[PDB]
Amino acid sequence: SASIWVGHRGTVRDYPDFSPSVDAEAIQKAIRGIGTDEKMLISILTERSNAQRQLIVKEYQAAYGKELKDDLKGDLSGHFEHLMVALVTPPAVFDAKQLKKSMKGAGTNEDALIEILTTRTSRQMKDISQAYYTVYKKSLGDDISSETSGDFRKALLTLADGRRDESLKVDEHLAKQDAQILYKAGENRWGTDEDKFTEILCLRSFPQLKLTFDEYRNISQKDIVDSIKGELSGHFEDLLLAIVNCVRNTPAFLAERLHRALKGIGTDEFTLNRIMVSRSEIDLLDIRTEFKKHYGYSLYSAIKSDTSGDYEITLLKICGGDD
Ligand SMILES: [Ca+2]
Ligand SMILES: [Ca+2]
Ligand SMILES: [Ca+2]
Ligand SMILES: [Ca+2]
Ligand SMILES: [Ca+2]
Repeated sequence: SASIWVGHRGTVRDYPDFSPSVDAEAIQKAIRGIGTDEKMLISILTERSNAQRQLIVKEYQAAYGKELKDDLKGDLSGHFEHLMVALVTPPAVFDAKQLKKSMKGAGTNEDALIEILTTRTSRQMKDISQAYYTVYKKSLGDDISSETSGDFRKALLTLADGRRDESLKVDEHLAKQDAQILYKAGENRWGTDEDKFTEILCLRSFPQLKLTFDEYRNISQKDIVDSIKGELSGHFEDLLLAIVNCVRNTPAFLAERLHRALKGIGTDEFTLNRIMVSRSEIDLLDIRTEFKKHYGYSLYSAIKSDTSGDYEITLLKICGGDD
């Protein structure tokens, strides 16, 4: 058992000298009474992996009959609070909540839905579905079904099932047939067979899709991206382009979401928090590399320019270093 939630390029790793008891006691002393030692909280939680944080949570419950997340919510405020609670939340539960949050109210955050459902693996998606049910007592699919529609809805429902092929094997025969199908379902006909785009881009493994995009280019003499932009529109178009970019370079896709979250008028702290926390033990190092390659400046400096206080320090600790 390797964590489906832990990858090879994260910025946060297991603290080797970890002691749950010592950490829980330190956290308790830090929030206990008037004031809060935010510095102590930062020092500990950003320097422990999520798995260790879960052990601290368990220990804190045992020793104080208190839920660590509730004490954090009672003492902390703002972005710093949200970030800190995010850090102590199990990964599948964090994603499930982010998903609920993106569908909550009169509006839907299509970009957040796209981001999460396209970057999570089938295994993580199965975990997220289970967590969603546990926390909401409703399936993710039911919620998606009700807050979206059209082709966008159908593609999100296919991804939420976590049925994408996980095999390591590829089928050149299959890649050619699929590339022919995509060609025939789009460019080669008036209108588009949207369902066929959804089926192939959502159920074939990433490796398989990379072959299919090569064959497609051969058949059509155009990139799959060109076809998608010409045949589709709206959120559906955005979702399929997201799938293509993730197949080719997931860290660059996420580097781009971070970039938009930090630029313009007003930082999108929720996108920032989500990406920083959820990819910290997976590929934040690669996201850093891509961000710098694409924008010319490191993620570390982007954080430093648009954020401040304890919130900034925590993000910088998660970030891990400059590039
Ligand atoms: Ca306090
Ligand atoms: Ca809504
Ligand atoms: Ca067409
Ligand atoms: Ca159609
Ligand atoms: Ca278009």
